[PDB]
Amino acid sequence: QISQAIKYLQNNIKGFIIRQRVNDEMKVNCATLLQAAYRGHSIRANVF
Amino acid sequence: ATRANKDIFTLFDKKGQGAIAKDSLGDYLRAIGYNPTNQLVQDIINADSSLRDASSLTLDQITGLIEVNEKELDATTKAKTEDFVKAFQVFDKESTGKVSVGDLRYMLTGLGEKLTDAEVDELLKGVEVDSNGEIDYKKFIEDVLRQ
Amino acid sequence: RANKDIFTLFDKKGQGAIAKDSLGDYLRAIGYNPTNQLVQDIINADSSLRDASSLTLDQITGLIEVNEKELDATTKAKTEDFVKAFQVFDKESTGKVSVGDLRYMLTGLGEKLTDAEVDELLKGVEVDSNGEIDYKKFIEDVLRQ
Repeated sequence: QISQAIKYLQNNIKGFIIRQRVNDEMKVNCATLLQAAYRGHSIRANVF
Repeated sequence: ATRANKDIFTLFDKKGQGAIAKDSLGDYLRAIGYNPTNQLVQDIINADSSLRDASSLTLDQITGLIEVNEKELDATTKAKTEDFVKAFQVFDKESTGKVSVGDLRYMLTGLGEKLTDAEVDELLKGVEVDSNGEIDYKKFIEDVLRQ
Repeated sequence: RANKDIFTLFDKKGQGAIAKDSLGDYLRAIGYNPTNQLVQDIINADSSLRDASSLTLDQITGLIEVNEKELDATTKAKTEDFVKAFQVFDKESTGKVSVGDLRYMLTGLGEKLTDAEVDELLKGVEVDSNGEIDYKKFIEDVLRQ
């Protein structure tokens, strides 16, 4: 009598996991693009 | 809406080919906000000859599939905390409102549409587990449904 | 953007070649903003450099041509693009971010910066009572320089 609820929960958990995964990737990508810009800017400021 | 979903699509399109592997469809649907079963995703694919024969799908094709199956997909975003209270009751017969990580893993990986341990571990990264190794399942459900 | 004069500045020994490990900063010096990963892939995609200790202007120039497309992309993004992407760290769209979260994403995610580099970036940056910073102004003040 609990298999239905469990399956529904598992479906929602899969949605939760993917969204969390995507959010984390977006955070990593954001950090990465920002760090690259900083390094480029920083190197140039120091060379010239 | 589309801008955010377009960027999610771009994120999935690793090869920047304007199309993602058909096998990633369910995850893209999850990424944009739905909670379909793997079965619903297959039924959607198998019902459309173009989709069924495709190796990859463009954003246009996906936007089209969503339109067609919008009612069924929207239905996957209606779960309520109470819909799972009894499931946890099986592991909290004394109604403490808490369950151990062990029992959560058992329920998720040994019952229903069995999830893998890797899925549960990824899940646990976004779940609040106290120093006692126990979870308030009402809060847990809320976070899961939170969106 | 390959530039001989900049190469010369890097070649402090006039030996006609610069350390392979200095490839990333040279690419940055001439105007690109490659990630450290892209620099490694560029070097790794060329089997010939496998045991190369240094690179000449000719070799570097070839790598820039082969990877011109990706390198050019590292220059397209404007300030508004970073601000837009930064919203993932501010869902409430409050336009603010705790200095704690900012330090974390800069030193704990991606190609991590050192706490010292971050301390420097936060020098002069205004932090309110809630301990938050206006990330749009921060990003602007870091690039517009």
